Amino acid sequence: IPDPPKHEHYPTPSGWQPPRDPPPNLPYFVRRSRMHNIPVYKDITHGNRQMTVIRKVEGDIWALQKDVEDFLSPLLGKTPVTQVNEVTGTLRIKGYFDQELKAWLLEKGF
Amino acid sequence: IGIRLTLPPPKVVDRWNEKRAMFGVYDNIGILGNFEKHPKELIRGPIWLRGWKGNELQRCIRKRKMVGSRMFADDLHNLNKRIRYLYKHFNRHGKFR
Amino acid sequence: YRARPPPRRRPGPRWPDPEDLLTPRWQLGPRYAAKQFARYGAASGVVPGSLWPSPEQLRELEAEEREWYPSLATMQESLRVKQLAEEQKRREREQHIAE
Amino acid sequence: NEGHSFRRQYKPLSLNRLQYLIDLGRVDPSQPIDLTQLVNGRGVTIQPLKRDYGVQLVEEGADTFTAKVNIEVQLASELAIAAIEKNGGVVTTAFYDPRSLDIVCKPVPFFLRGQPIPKRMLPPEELVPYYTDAKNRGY
Amino acid sequence: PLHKYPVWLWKRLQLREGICSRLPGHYLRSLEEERTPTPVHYRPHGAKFKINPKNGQRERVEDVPIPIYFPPESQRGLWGGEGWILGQIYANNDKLSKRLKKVWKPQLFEREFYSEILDKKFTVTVTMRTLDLIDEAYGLDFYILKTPKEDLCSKFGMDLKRGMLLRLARQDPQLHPEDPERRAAIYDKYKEFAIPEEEAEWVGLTLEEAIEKQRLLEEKDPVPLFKIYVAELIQQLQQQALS
RNA sequence: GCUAAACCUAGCCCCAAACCCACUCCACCUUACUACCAAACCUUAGCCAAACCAUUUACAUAAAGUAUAGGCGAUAGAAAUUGGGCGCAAUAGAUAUAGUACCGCAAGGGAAAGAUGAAAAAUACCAAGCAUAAUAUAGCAAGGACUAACCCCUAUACCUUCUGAUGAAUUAACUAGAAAUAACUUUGCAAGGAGAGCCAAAGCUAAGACCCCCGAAACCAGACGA
RNA sequence: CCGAGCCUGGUGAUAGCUGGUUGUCCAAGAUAGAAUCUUAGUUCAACUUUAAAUUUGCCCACAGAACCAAAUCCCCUU
RNA sequence: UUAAUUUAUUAAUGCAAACACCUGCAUUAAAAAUUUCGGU
Ligand SMILES: [Mg+2]
Ligand SMILES: [Mg+2]
Ligand SMILES: [Mg+2]
Ligand SMILES: [Mg+2]
Ligand SMILES: [Mg+2]
Ligand SMILES: [Mg+2]
Ligand SMILES: [Mg+2]
Ligand SMILES: [Mg+2]
Ligand SMILES: [Mg+2]
Ligand SMILES: [Mg+2]
Ligand SMILES: [Mg+2]
Ligand SMILES: [Mg+2]
Ligand SMILES: [Mg+2]
Ligand SMILES: [Mg+2]
Ligand SMILES: [Mg+2]
Ligand SMILES: [Mg+2]
Repeated sequence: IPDPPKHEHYPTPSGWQPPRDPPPNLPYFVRRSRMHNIPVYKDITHGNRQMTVIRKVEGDIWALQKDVEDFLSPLLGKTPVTQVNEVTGTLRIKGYFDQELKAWLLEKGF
Repeated sequence: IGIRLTLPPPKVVDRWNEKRAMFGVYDNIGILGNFEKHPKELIRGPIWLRGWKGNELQRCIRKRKMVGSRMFADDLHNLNKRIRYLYKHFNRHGKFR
Repeated sequence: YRARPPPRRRPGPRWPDPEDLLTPRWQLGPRYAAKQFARYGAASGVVPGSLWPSPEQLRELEAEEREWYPSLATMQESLRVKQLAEEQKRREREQHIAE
Repeated sequence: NEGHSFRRQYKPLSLNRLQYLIDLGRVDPSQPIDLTQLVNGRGVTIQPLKRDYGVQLVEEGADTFTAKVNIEVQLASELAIAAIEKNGGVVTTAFYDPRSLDIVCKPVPFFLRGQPIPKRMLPPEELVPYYTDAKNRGY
Repeated sequence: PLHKYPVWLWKRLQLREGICSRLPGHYLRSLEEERTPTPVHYRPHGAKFKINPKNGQRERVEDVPIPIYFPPESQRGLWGGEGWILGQIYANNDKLSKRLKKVWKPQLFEREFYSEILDKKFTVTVTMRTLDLIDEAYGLDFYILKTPKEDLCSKFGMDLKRGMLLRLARQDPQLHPEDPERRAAIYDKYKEFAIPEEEAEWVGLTLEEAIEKQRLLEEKDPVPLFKIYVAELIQQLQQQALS
């Protein structure tokens, strides 16, 4: 599968996006998908257990955790129940804050 | 009694000999070789059970349906015997019901 | 030292010995050498006469179509007959309910 | 379940995801949009088994969709027909018979199957009136 | 451990093994093919694919070949392709009852025929169905000429067919002595099932009888090595004559 | 100290491949191991599971454990089409030392064990019981103690149905939890997942974890016994 | 060993019946009903215990709880 | 066993089929075969 052909306006007709160039100078670093999207996913378990995670985190991930708590701070008030996967290089937040999290990563641009 | 009497035979074993040297060499055969042949053929072992690893009852079932017409009569009666045994064994008496 | 080189493919498609009593019937029949042709082209294969179906098989396929495929006009006529019968049944039921 | 096994199953193709593949470049619009195109880039997959029907368009939300295409699905909404035609699409609906659709959908293997090319049979009588009417923008 | 070739062809394995493997290739073909006959009770279904009755689904269906329970005595005559059936049945033909094992035996009749090809009368048991088969063939000689031996499904009729074939491929005057005109008329009439003279060798015999024909054929008094060495010395003398 | 122990290695284990066995002379279907006169095929049955009992029931990958059938009560069951060692080491593993002794009128059932060293033309201590040494008032044999072994004081033999009585002389060796569907947890990928199928409205693949041992009398086939 | 010979296979037959089922260390954890050719067993039933998600419970004080004794229940505060 | 039910099997009939023999279908028996002889 190759990289997408250029749709002239951003976001796309269905709203897809290219990652912005050059990447930002934030120590939190996000890679995209093999099929090229922003790497955010839900998580369903244990009947009522809804959570979410960003998968391919890299760098000093604790900064991304603090940022996610800060964005989440106005979102629900409670402190973020989050855990990184340092060997796996991931971050996960308890609860599904999914589309807004994708928006936060998109506004980060990188 | 139940122990040895002397120190047993000295375990001369070279851990770095040739017949173990390549142990798994050229055995990432599939994706590292442009998909010509899977590892699912690289195993040198019996054709009764070369890579469909079910239960014990499944193991015998595969042994029958693969090679039953190639056995001496003792093996055929034996495989039939244990196959009947296992078919009774799966769904009759256990811990979870 | 250095092991023997890893497994390669087979040397093209190989026909089997028809004299061999061990061969399963799945790879020595009519469509099997067809599969061999589909593997190694005509480059290793045989004359392409196996590709076209047999004339007896052609008549069999024609029979299969005649017992397995109608014409659109026949289906349309059946649909028209069914619709006319349904309308007549509906009119008769309405007349019986009205009376 | 009496006729669950005789029930037809048709893969619903999300046309918003068709717009995605248009944007993501899985299926380019420079050539016809066929089931060959619908499968070839892995945007939405078909299952020949389970006594299935085939590919049919979906019905939600054609806002912000700017492309030209020629869709050939088994079934679609009248809203989907108008969705295609709004930018000026092409909509056609033939059948795809079971062995025929199975040969069609994964064209890689039957291209190396060795038998000669089969031809698609006409739809059955129940499916016949569906294709017989142009109100479905069919074939 | 395991035996290499499969026992499902073990008997067939011996068919290619030794002295019996020196049997005629025509005998190999006649013992090799397995064409099936028309049944005695398994009425044939219509075609390959048909609509399901309770499902309305086009499904391909075949027919079961019911095994012919052949008693030994029926081989001693020319019976039909019919016989008995050793099976079971329900009391009211109802599967919700206790069924019992059952039998369906034939009703034979001792009749007689007078074959011109045999030019003799043979009286044996036959079936009224076999009578109808001969009548549809219009003559016992034509029936012997007509059906396959595998279609015959009887030893005595197979032997009669073997004799008829030997007589036809022999064309000896002893078939119709002092009447060669009738012999020629019958030979023209029986020109249909003409076979080679070699084909009369293993004609219809048992596989054991095939081994018998082999031992009667492959055996001979061994050549004398006095005679063999004499011939070798004669060859040496002929060669040294050129020396 | 004796009995004893211990020791490797006989050969068995499964697979890979491969088609094998049958004539020193002789004799050998009568009372088999003695040189000699007038006849074959005929449907396996049955329990079990229905918590009793009866119809029913087994003796490559993929569709698919779906279509067929069920005292519609238990389950059983497709075609189309597609393509050398993570084995042992004399109680273990072939019982194997041999289908022998013995047992039984026969068919049959079917055991046991040895250990040297390069050389046999080289002839170091321990399971239990005992003596080496027998005993000292009293009591589940022990504990706290002690000048001091015991006498001093406390002290209802163990494992288990029980609600509070059966087994075990004593050693030494054998001997008894393996079915992953669901869910979870941990990994890889992500609107796709996975080396044809299956599934997906956050899922899909890999692994992990649940399933004993002993013990009836029964019954049917096939023999063998007056 | 004749109350239906013996033996081999089928046969790891079968009964819900007894008994026995192997080393350690932390956290929690004991008695209510109803069916059942059933009380020697099993199934609806409750308790738990754990995993996740969602903020008040136990002890009570006023009022109140029926016509043909102890009391008990709902029940602010502590 | 006159509990129940058949009737695989015979033996009779009768009816079919063939021109005394064989096969099929009903009924009847003899003999069998399948299943029942509850609790406090
Ligand atoms: Mg999840
Ligand atoms: Mg039962
Ligand atoms: Mg098949
Ligand atoms: Mg041993
Ligand atoms: Mg042993
Ligand atoms: Mg001692
Ligand atoms: Mg005392
Ligand atoms: Mg214990
Ligand atoms: Mg005792
Ligand atoms: Mg017993
Ligand atoms: Mg046994
Ligand atoms: Mg048991
Ligand atoms: Mg019990
Ligand atoms: Mg009841
Ligand atoms: Mg009752
Ligand atoms: Mg009970």
